[PDB]
Amino acid sequence: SNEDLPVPMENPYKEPLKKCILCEKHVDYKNVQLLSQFISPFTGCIYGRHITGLCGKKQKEITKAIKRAQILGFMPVTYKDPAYLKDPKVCNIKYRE
Amino acid sequence: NDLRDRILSEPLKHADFFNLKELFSVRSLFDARVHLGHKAGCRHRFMEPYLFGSRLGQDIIDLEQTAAHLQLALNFTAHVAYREGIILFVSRHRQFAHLIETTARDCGEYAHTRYFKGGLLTNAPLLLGPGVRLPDLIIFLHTLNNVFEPHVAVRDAAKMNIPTVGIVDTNCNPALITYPVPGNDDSPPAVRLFCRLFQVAISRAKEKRRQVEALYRLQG
Amino acid sequence: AGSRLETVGSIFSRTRDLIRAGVLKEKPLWLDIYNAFPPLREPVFRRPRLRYGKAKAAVQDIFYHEDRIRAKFYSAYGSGPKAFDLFNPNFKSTCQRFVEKYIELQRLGETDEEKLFVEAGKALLAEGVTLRRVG
Amino acid sequence: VESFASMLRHSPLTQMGPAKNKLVIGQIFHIVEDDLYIDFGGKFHCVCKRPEVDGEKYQKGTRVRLRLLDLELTSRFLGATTDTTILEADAVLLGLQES
Amino acid sequence: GKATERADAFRKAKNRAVHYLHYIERYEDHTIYHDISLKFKRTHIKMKKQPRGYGLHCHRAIMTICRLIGIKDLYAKVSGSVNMLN
RNA sequence: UGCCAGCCACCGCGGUCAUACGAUUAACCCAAAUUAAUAGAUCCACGGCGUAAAGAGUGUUUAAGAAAAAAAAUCACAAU
Ligand SMILES: [Mg+2]
Ligand SMILES: [Mg+2]
Ligand SMILES: [Mg+2]
Ligand SMILES: [Mg+2]
Ligand SMILES: [Mg+2]
Ligand SMILES: [Mg+2]
Ligand SMILES: [Mg+2]
Ligand SMILES: [Mg+2]
Ligand SMILES: [Mg+2]
Ligand SMILES: [Zn+2]
Repeated sequence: SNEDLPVPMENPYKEPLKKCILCEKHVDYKNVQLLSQFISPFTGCIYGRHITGLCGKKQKEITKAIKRAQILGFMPVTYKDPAYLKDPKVCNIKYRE
Repeated sequence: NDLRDRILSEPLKHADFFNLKELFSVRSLFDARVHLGHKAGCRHRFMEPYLFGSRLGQDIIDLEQTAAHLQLALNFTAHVAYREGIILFVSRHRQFAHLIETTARDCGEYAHTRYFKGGLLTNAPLLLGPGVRLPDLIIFLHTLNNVFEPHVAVRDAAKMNIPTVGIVDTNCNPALITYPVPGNDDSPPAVRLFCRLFQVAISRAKEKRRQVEALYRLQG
Repeated sequence: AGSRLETVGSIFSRTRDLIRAGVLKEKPLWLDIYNAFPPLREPVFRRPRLRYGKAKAAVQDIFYHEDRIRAKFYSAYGSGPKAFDLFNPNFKSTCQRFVEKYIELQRLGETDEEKLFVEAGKALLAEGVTLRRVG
Repeated sequence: VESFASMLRHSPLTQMGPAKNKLVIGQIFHIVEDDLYIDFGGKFHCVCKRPEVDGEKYQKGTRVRLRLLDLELTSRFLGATTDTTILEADAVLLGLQES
Repeated sequence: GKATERADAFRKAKNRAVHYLHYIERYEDHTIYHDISLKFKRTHIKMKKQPRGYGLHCHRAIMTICRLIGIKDLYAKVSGSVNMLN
């Protein structure tokens, strides 16, 4: 008959889960800008998770999208398109030190 | 000689004989932070029956059980001091080292707070001397050593047929300890509280011994 | 001499039995003291197995309804202006005030969360506490 | 008489909830050259560095204001059975006890 | 016990043996209490509790240890590895 | 005597100080029997299968079994 005993509720303080920059966006092969954000400017390589920082789902999606856009003739493979050079940098890599 | 058997037999027939009940309470302990344990990731498996629960990852020791245990522990400790036997305070923690050495010096009791030499309890005659007496009780304010393994003296006092009282935190192993008192060994007010408590139990025991001795001498 | 097996049983078990067999001819002090007031559990050796499979521990997490409120308070206003004193036994924080106000407006029968929350915020503003909130 | 549950429910540590980003009052019980060992009253002391602004105002017994990050600094590491306790708390020293 | 000399090892082993002593409960001070079977490592000992007249039918080592304990009536079969220490 | 001559059920013995060969002294043990050889009696797994003998390269069904108490078939990604 003690009313000071704890209640078996789930954690109220529990934070929301953090989100990929793209959580509930739509990656489309047709838009070369968003894609070329995740590409190395000098090489044309695709950055990995440790760099882009995405849910597995969206890293996959970006990748497949990039490949498709590359062979369909939308986006260049061997460099980032100069036009998109000065777009926001979301990636964590620093070349010049 | 018969009345010496009287002076030894008398105190065992009362539950409270040194009246230690009044030295602390559940509130007293609670204000010393004693109920506080480590993270749940650090929990030792044998410590779970002593846990009231886990509040947001921190382990909360049940202080009802802590009081129930500490009662018996202090009871034993005083009874040992009364019957004139050696009490050793063992902790390897360097914060409270000085405090503990001080405490034991002031109870007229012995303290090993330093690096514990390997064969100390097991091989007594070589380390200490030709023939020796060994502590009839050992008190552990910290049941671990600074590498976070159980203090050897636990296993070796067990080995030696010596009873052991110790403060076993949320991550310590109670198994081989005779009178474990579940509680916080890390924070200063808790350590100080226990230092004081055992100090007082010792001192009271020795005094009652003196007085019942005086009464014994006036009996004839 | 004695029994140096730690794993066999309790110190009490071994000592009592060693006496019983006539090996140990002198009864120690701590034996009689033990006899009078035995510990809660027999201090027998036990091995700390790691837990496998589905098995988990029995430890209960500690939660009260007050928490269910404190979460909302902290979500809106964050930690209070009064900081915290963990030294003061009877210290009540800004959140605890909010909790009691909310509990009292709950006894008036308001089942809507918005009403209770905003009016406990007003009942606190009345006493002179400043809630700066957060964005 | 007060049941232990009763005390625990209402204690200042229970009232705080999650210890992340909490404004707390704490006391300096020890000092090494730049290191201020600060008991904020939870379990473990934290350890802060002596700021450049009013450096000598921080002494044994001084009271200060902290932002609590972690109650106990702990993590599990590769191939270990239990976590690894640093035996400290994590805090930010803000200023000293404006009064 | 272990030494370069046989004599030394004998001494060491005696004096060390006194320190590890077991109390073995004896039903009616001749047999054991109940049937035992144990697998210790790769060894299997199986001991059955006999009546009063049936003396010590056992592996010779076990008969020895039994005469030292004071167990006067037993049956024990050992299977698997007969390695002495185990 | 000296890796010779020889011996042994298994381990093994003999290279100049052989309790192991050959003989002597002593002893042990069976005994009107005693050894050797050969057949039996007895003796394998109700044990095992990562490294030791051993989970058969894969899946499905047949025969044959088990069902012994509580539920389920189903969604990013490089099957074919
Ligand atoms: Mg600890
Ligand atoms: Mg021959
Ligand atoms: Mg010769
Ligand atoms: Mg022969
Ligand atoms: Mg011959
Ligand atoms: Mg076989
Ligand atoms: Mg094989
Ligand atoms: Mg296979
Ligand atoms: Mg094959
Ligand atoms: Zn996402």
